[PDB]
Amino acid sequence: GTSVTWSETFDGTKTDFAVKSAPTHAVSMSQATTEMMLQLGLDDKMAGTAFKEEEIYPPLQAAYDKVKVLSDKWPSYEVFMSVKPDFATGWPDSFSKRAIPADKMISQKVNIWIPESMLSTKADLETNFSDMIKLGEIFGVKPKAEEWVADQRKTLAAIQNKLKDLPRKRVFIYDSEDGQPFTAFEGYTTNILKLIGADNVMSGLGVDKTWAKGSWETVIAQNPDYIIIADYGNSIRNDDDFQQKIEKIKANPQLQDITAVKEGHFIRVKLSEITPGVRTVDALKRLAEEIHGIKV
Ligand code: NA
Ligand code: NA
Repeated sequence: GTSVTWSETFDGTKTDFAVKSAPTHAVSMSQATTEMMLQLGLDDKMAGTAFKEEEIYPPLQAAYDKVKVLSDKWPSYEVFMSVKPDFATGWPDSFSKRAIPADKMISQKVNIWIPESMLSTKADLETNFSDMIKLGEIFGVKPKAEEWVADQRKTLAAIQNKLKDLPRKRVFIYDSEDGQPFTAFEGYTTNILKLIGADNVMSGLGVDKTWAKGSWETVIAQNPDYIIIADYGNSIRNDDDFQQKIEKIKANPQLQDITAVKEGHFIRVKLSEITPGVRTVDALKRLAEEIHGIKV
């Protein structure tokens, strides 16, 4: 009988939103929110998706195939409006002037919701769980979301039980480089890796950002045990991007005495696995096995 309510702020303008029934023409502007919605079984309520970045999480591919793709990137306002949307979600940039400004959508009575896990450097795995619950509440499927969170917690506990009394490891996340490495500092990626005893060496350095350029000097000083490398390839059956980045690191004389480099501790991830979405605990299972040598 009560409304599900929330607020968002765009360009200093705060808007209050409410729904009393599930949206029926929802548009997802980002792959991460697309996966969140598909995980909750919401394809029938979806009028469109946008900006696919990598292969859809395989359990969700068949549901993904049921939803109209509006654009390979972000759709124009006209294409967006053409599906009569009533709800939109995505990363914050989806609602900026680089895409479709939120105020234009709000003019047309579209409700906009953004996962809290995507809003600040405070975000952690619990924030992602809460976001899934909230998304569930908005769409009248709270029990489905609670069932998913419950399963994630059970699996996470199984991983952590295997890790009890194993030494923690220091890690460096290598997204890419352009002279300097681009890496993760604070927020979601750092916080979820801490759950499996993997401590981001770029965290705790006073840089309040999710991602930014770092200095190799800093990485060398921190001497990580493992280097986790984001693979930006098309197929999971192809780790060419991963291997090229390994070779780029190996070929850099400045990095040759870093522990991870000497020991060949290179670990492959997709960005979708270490940023908010539905893949986190599944990815943490694999990473825990690779970093700590356990089987869970
Ligand atoms: Na509110
Ligand atoms: Na990023």
